[PDB]
Amino acid sequence: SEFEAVIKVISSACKTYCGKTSPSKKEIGAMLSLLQKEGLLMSPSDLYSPGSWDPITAALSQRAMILGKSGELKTWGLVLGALKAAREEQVTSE
Repeated sequence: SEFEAVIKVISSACKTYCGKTSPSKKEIGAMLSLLQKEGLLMSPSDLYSPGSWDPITAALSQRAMILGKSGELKTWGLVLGALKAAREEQVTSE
């Protein structure tokens, strides 16, 4: 389904643009599903839009501060790094 396809795209991007630090597919899935739970994303593909990136950081930051749950924030740090790197690579090539 779309959820699994997005996890696989993100995993691949992370391998290319992070490397050794890459989060596992289930960690990416936990982060993505939590963001859906909190209403930040409708479709899992909404994560790809640069317009969602600051809202996601804010929400996961808030979760760490209020619940002491920072796992998803750490995963996002890696995912966002890879997404920014990918976008920047596309920008400079285009």
